[PDB]
Amino acid sequence: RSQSEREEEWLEKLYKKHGDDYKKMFFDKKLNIYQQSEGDLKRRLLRWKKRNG
Amino acid sequence: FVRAESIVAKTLATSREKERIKRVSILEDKKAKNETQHIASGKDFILKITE
Amino acid sequence: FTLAEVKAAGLVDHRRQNRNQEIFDANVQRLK
Amino acid sequence: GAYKYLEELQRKKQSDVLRFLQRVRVWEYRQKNVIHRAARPTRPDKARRLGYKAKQGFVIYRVRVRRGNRKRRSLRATAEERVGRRAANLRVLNSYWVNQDSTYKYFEVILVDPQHKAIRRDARYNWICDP
Amino acid sequence: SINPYEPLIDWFTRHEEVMPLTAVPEPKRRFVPSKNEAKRVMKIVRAIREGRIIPPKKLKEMKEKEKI
Amino acid sequence: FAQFGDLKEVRLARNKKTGNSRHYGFLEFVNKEDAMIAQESMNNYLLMGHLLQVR
Amino acid sequence: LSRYVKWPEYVRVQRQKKILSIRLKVPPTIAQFQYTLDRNTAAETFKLFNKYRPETAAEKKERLTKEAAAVAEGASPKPYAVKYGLNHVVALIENKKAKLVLIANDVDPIELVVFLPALCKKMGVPYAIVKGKARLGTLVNQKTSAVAALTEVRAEDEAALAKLVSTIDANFADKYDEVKKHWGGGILGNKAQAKMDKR
Amino acid sequence: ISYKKGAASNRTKFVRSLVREIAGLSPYERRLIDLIRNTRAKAKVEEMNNIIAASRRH
Amino acid sequence: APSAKATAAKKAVVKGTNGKKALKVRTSATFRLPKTLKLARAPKYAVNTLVRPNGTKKAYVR
RNA sequence: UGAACGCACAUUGCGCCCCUUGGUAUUCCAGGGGGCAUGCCUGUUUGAGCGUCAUUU
RNA sequence: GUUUGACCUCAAAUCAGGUAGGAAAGCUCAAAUUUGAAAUCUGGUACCUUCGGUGCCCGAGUUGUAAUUUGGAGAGGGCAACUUUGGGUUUGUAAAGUGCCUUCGAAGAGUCGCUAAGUGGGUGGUCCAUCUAAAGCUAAUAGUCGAUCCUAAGAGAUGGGGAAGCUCCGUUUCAAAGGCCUGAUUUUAUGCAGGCC
Repeated sequence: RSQSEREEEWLEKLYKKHGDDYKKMFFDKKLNIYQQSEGDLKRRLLRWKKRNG
Repeated sequence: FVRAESIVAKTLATSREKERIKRVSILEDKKAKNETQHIASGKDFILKITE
Repeated sequence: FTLAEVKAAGLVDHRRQNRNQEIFDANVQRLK
Repeated sequence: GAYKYLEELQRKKQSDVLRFLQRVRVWEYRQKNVIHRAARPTRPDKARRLGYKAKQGFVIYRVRVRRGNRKRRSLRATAEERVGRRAANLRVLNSYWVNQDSTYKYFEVILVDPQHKAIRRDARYNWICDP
Repeated sequence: SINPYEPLIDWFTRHEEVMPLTAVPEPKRRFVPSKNEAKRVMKIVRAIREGRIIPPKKLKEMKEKEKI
Repeated sequence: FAQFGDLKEVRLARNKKTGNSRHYGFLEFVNKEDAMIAQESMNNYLLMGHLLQVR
Repeated sequence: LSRYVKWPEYVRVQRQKKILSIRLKVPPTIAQFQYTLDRNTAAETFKLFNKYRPETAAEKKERLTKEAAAVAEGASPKPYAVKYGLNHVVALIENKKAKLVLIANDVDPIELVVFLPALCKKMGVPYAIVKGKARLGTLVNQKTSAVAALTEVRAEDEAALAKLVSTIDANFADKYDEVKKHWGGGILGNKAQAKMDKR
Repeated sequence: ISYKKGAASNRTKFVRSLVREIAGLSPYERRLIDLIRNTRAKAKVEEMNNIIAASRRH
Repeated sequence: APSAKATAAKKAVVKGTNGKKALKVRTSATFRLPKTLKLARAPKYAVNTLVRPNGTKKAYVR
């Protein structure tokens, strides 16, 4: 089960702006358009990192 | 019958237009007497609009 | 098997209830 | 939702509002044919409870039947059978009670059109298309 | 001795409710952008990429080239 | 208000230092029963974002 | 002779119902729907409500296709519109979210809206009975709409909505709240008032 | 036990009482109210008494 | 006697100067079904003779 | 022919609409082909009703 | 504005497409807002890989068509460094499942019994026991003589009404029951106006 292109770009932006700070990615109004909990962000970002490196 | 809103709107718009005309007339009077010291602009501009 | 019997077995009739311990244990063992 | 209020209101059939409305509506009904078509349900909440959907292929007929067991058998059954005979291309889904007199009882019958594609192509209602 | 047209008495609606009827929590879809529209937009994107839907710019281009 | 009957006096409150409406005034009708009609039809008139108060 | 043939049955019944509407002594809950907003208040209400008209199907489709075409090559505020639909508006009223509710006065199954003024007054929601269900549908893009509502308004029109609510409170609520609860429809005809009121 | 005998919801009682206040009174209930002012039956008379008490002050 | 123009002004404020009605005096004695457009169908898919006793016909052609 | 479908029928009687062909043929006559039942449903188009409304920048 | 236009109800067409006559296993709706977006559907038309699909268009529909839910509850959120994936090639920050925490949590009326209730109600047991009605699905020789034409007593469709029905009554009846005529082409610019019986 692989991610989509737009999701990968969104996670790209999140990682490049905040890194591993999930609390700031949770409270960001420009990148977290659909307000998503820290757990979901961490899980999706971990999948993205595992696929890329 | 004449509704109140028509009268109020006429008064307000005519008051605005009258002030516009007074300002234009004072500016032209100042330019005519070559008293262009405390005026906004002394140049006769023309704007050409074309599609 | 009642819902309690199926749940106790690690994973069917919704009308039946459990009120006897021996029958419940026998059904749980039967499921296992 | 608004259907709870309608259901609770229709449970008081001798109150001023419903008594007045029924008095006017029964006179209005008696001027039309015995079996006529309703433009829309008179009690949409009851139609929804009985399985009516506001989509193409759902029909409502109003029918009045004489009361009494004398002649000089259920009344609802006769009403539904007459309505179904009138519209032989549809199946009688349900029916409910709208009004009554000292002479007639008035019912509204919900029918479904099996040949319409809106009923054929949805799995929730294409059971009635089977013969 | 009984008036059949007595005025209505508002014995229940005269007392305002201070707070809503139910305590249902607010869904999360009322605070974030639409999801149904997101899916519909992505469906239109997929149709555009397959050539089934001509984009509006290309359509505007085609109506300025024939009608002469 | 001359369309509701003949008027006798119409005065408006203004600022003394600069002529500017104080947003209220008084006016008198020749017919007393004309004032009642003029009051019943404009007592809650929503005009230009204002609720006229005629009494 | 038989001159009745100058009217078809449907016209005759249609006018008989009109006569029965004003001759019968209607109960207060159905009588209250004859008291509607006046010309100025109704004209000012539809100027605010016409600025929040929902997008039509074509406009919404065009707006979504522009976004799709932008995405296919390579952060928005919440929308604002008038709320409609009977169940939706009723759910909004009992949650105390509607700022103003317009109720049509000509719903054919009148029992669909009889509880609405009472629910609006009990729940502390401003309401107004507006003449014309086909006019409420114009600002909804439907043929008819039984109700309409305003839940959220743009910050430019927040003052206008408050002023409209105050105007309706002064013109509609405080004016009719004593006669609203009286039986209506006791209008006497000339041939009847001449023989009863005079005698 | 089942939900069908749980309790009465706040919205449910609200709707029932609002419909009671709006619909009016059936003729025999008007007769009962007139009689009172001057298991099914017990419940109906208690409802009429509650209506009277609520109409008086609250 | 609240003048005469005060009543008209109140009616114009409240009603709005759209009262009068236009109707025809000479109505028809009997109402008939009006004529409407009746479209045409446009489908979507498609010598002296005598009879003889033996059940046949005989014709004399001169 | 028959549930039997243009109308009738104890007659093997009487019509209407569209296209096309042939005889002196724009008018007349004939031949050939295709249509015209009722109840109901969804939709299209054309309507009726002082039934309800709105209608001064 | 004596104008113009929205709806509502009722009509018509040899209108487009249809339909009737006769002979061993469990589940699904309604009832609580998608409101940050009627997300739903018939039909016409053009193509295609045609028991269907896609694009476009006219409509139905907010007096409610989709997704979600049916006490066996269920729903909105949060946490697992939890688990899973369709169609003849898949992908959308899409659709689900399990465990725990937290906030909530509707229920079928001329119906039960003249006409109701919601810790209600139905049925049983010598206070207790058991179910959840008034909604639904589910396998095992003639132009010329007659007929043909016309109406007579009468019979009998339509409109309407009765009857469980095979059918009966009623013959112009509270039926929108159909023909004809006139016009410079119809005064905010080429969308029929008036009249007769």
